[PDB]
Amino acid sequence: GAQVSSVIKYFNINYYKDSASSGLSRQDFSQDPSTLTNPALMSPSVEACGYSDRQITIGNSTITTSLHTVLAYGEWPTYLSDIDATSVDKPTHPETSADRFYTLDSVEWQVGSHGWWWKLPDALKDMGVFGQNMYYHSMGRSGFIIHTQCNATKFHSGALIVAVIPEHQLAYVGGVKVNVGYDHTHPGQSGHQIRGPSQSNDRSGGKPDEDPLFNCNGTLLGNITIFPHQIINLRTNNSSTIVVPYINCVPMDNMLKHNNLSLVIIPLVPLRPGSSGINSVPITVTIAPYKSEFSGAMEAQRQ
Amino acid sequence: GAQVSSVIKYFNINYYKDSASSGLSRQDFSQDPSTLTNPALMSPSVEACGYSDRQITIGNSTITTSLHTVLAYGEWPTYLSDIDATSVDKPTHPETSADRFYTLDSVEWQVGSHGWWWKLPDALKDMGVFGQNMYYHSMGRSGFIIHTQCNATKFHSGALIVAVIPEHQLAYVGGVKVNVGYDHTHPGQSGHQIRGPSQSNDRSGGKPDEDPLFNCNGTLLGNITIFPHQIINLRTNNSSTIVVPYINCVPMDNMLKHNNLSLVIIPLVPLRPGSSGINSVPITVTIAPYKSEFSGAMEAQRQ
Amino acid sequence: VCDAFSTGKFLVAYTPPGGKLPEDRKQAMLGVHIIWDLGLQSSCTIVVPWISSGFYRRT
Repeated sequence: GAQVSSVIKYFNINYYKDSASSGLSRQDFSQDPSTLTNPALMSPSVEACGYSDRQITIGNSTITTSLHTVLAYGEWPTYLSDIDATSVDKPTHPETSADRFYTLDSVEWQVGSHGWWWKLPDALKDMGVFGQNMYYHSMGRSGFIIHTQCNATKFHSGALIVAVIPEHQLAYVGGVKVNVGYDHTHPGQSGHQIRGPSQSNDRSGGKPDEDPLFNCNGTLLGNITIFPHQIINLRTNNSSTIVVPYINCVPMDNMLKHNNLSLVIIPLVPLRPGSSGINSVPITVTIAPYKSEFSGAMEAQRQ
Repeated sequence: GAQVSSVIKYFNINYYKDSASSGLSRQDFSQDPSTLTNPALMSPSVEACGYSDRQITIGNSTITTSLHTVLAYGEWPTYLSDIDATSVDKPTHPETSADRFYTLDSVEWQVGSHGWWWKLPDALKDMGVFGQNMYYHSMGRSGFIIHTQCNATKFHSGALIVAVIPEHQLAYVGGVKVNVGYDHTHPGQSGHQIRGPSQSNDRSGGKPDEDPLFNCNGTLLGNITIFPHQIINLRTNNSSTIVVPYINCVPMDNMLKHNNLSLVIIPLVPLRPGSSGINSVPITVTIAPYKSEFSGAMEAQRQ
Repeated sequence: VCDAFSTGKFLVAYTPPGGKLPEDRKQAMLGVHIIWDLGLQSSCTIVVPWISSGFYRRT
């Protein structure tokens, strides 16, 4: 035919001469024989590979905290290099001017606050010379570093879930068949405050789902731990850091149309004041583009 | 005293022990002895040093013409490197996204048109991601490549002078003591059409001098050849190319306040149509930032 | 195709995927472009580069 170039041998044969005509895929061996965990999942500690790449400072802005950084999918961000790239055109590397920590508007964390989410790169579209390079380039890829920091006292209580969901596709707020609007899934830096669930939530213009339990996409919380995440417990730690590489099928995508990440912050346990009289605490998010690349320069896609 | 560490020897002595207390500076020799031209001036041919650096393409835009390129002050543009730099902070290099040919608004060249000038980097302030990096950075330095291209037929006639003046300081349009306004010396890409001289030219708000013969600064044309220049003669060549390094005392300056170059185009001999009926021809200018560096990132200095 | 005495300079600009059609020359020049000059005919050809997210483009 063809072939190709308790233990059972077999003659490898393609009867139809082709790959992909072949049957199902097993694990071969050349000689006789005679795995349990995947550390890439489970969100390693960024020391669980190496710490030489990291006191955290990218591009003229400083973070002082880094054994508790989670390295998403155990992969460190890196430039597209070659041989994985489509175009031969040399990408632009802004480096320290567009790779830096951008701190967003703080959000009050109250009793009854259901959650918040930010889409990335979208949140950064107006931020600095990163947000300029989005519009003037066809494509782009970036890794990010999300530093989420919420400080209360020893009298306060309550926990957050800080998760980064690749390709978080929102559900429409209910009923009929509608695509969520371009504007409601691209909120800007302000992100989206989850105000639901209720039967009274407005349904118009494709508004996204407001239910935090189903992750707005229809999958439970508590399974949200399969993504890169940290749990901020005000009894233990006040802050969070997550290092995400560039996750996508494509080497570079548009960055205006496609949001390849989501930063979701869910008050897993509510905020209870202690003997203190403080009913709400700010949550602040600081995003650093890291190892960002841009190609296909044009006129600003800005309207 | 001190010293320091037809032919007349002399004992080198600082009587006052210091440099700069020393007398005038001669040319020393260690042993007995027993120059006429400076090719850096006279605007070399860019082959007169080397042509390996150059069909001219910077950063995704192409020019096809390059032995007739003049290399200003016989120096090829290059990055600030080190040891000549003030700050240790690593500059940003936009490279092919902000280093590219930007073609400006064409200008009719007519009978009676006195001239035109553009200030640099200023002309490029709204152009692409070069004009974005100006505002988001404290300082910057760039070399430029000016390609001036005016095409007429064999029936037409007349010549232009395309000159690049470092630190071209305009004279106020007349009379009393006034600084020319910030706005009149920063025209944007449109540059400034020289409409004078006349006794009727408006004097207000610091308007610049309109007289092309005195170079608007009070120095004759025809001595304008001491700067890097080319003469476009419609009997001979239709275009021009000039490669300027970064000329300034400082390693990096603001780029919004300080215009360290001027592109001046003077109709040395008027435009006469031949048997043809074409009374005016467009002149087009194409500027390429080259080896540009930015440092001191901040919020956009844009108003 | 003109006579030998005519002369011209043309800007040939390719706007990548995702960009609008330029509507004016200052917005066309910011993409891939070449200056096609008569009296050369070495400058005629623009090579539309391959700029794409995916590896293939639908016909």
